Amino acid sequence: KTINDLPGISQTVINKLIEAGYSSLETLAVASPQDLSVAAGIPLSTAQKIIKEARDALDIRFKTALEVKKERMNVKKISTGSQALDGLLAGGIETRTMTEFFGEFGSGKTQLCHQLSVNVQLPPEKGGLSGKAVYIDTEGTFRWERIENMAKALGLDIDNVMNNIYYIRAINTDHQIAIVDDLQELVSKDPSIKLIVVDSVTSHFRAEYPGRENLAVRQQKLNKHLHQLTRLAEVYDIAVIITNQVMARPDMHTLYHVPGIRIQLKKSRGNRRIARVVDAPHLPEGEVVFALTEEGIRDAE
Amino acid sequence: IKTINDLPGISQTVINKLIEAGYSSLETLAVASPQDLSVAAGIPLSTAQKIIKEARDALDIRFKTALEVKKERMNVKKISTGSQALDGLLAGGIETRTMTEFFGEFGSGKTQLCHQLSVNVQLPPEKGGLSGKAVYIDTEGTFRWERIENMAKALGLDIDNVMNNIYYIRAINTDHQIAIVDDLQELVSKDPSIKLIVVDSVTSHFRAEYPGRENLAVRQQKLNKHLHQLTRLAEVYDIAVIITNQVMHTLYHVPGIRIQLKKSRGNRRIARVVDAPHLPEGEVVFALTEEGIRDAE
Repeated sequence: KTINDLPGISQTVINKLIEAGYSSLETLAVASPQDLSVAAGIPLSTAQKIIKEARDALDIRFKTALEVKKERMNVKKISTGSQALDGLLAGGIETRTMTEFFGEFGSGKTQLCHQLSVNVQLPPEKGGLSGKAVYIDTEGTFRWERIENMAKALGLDIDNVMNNIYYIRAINTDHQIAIVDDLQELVSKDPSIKLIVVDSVTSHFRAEYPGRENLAVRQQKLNKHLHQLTRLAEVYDIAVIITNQVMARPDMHTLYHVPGIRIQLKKSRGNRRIARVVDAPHLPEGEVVFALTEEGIRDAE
Repeated sequence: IKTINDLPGISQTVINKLIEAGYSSLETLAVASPQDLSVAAGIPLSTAQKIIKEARDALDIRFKTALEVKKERMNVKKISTGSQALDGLLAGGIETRTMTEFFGEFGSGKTQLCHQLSVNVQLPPEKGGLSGKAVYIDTEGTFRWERIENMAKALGLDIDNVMNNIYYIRAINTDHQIAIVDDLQELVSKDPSIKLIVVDSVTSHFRAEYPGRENLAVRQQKLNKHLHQLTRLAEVYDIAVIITNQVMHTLYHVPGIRIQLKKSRGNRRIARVVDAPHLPEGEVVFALTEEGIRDAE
């Protein structure tokens, strides 16, 4: 994974490679040595080396049909709505794990949450888990209308869909924490819930513990909260999603992160959005494209 | 030659009067009565008898001996589609050493075809196969292990054996698709049993990552490079390569054979030869049953 982990590679060129738009290995693997040597200012011989080393690094494993079928019955995921995105996520949002989508405002984190709170209700055959979703609204982002249109586009009972989503406003950090604490009860008292969504987790934490003077305690507290969510997910076999708003994490000191899977979302040509894996145990790196339509999260074009 | 536009000594004004009359295909004109064509299209009777002679020759009807054909059948092995009709259109079935494309609207039956072929390949020459394995590169998550199963049962095969004879892989985008094909050479070498490679929805990612007419150029350049790659493997390791595309003074096409698929009344589907060296123009009809690809009736 990652370019930083390439064998026999100086740490000076690794910069001239990210400073040239080559962030992922798949990008290097299929790139031309001649074109990489110019766009990055690297010795032609060094180019054919970084690409030879990048080409091996690719985890191309051809699994049998049979084996993959065993893997499908051994796991169940909630489909995002965009075939592209689903593939990046090896199938969809997995239960038992916490998934984070972080990105600038309008990168599509909010759309995605609503989309998942509905798709989750669909039967396995149609991409869901015939389950309920709990939507913890941190900064008043829930839109009953988005739920509606997404609902229609699937020809579902608007009213039924909405009734399958538990809603709650967490006004502050303490409340957020206590709400997720109470989450255990509700999930025990109603085993149908299979998706918890916490939109803008970090938010109150950033407001109640601002700046670099608190960062220590903020994360100390933030992380504790997320450990919590994780455990819940793992223990009651339910999918947990968190969205975190940022403005640009170095790309276009190594910090610590709790979240199992971490996908970054970027804005593109108006209607389009790019999704890229940044942290994930079994997911392979590489970004893909999708879009925001009225039907909800779909693939582009 | 295919398409009416390729007819020799034919004006371009009538070519419109013919298509405006309903004569779009050549076999339809070949079997047409010059009198009725003359009226239906408002074309000189002399000119009607001419276009139908041209069209009927365009068909390329060769009468080989029974002996000569038998020789030609041992000189080549093909994977059968399941539908006698289609096989017939394909001169016997899917040929190795060649890339075949099936394109058409969604549900036109390109997906079912790919699954059908990934199973028929494992069959022994006597039963239509080549006793080989298949590699299914899934572009948009279309693989259904369920379809492979029923297709499997209907043949009285070992579901779990068949499935174990199909390598699967998910190509989440262009770069991955490309890379997966680059490594394809190793795998075929590493395992000479593999005789079928199927790439469902090739064009797909390319149309996503390089959208519109603004990229078309780079799309085809990359697309052709990709495909030039697939061909070589087919040719070099003596194996069939199938690709499906989803559609609804240059134009740069690589694919050897290009069969178009169309949706008909419910269960029925039509397949028409669009591009092909040795294959004769003409469409045929088949059907998507639960057993898999079969003939309609």
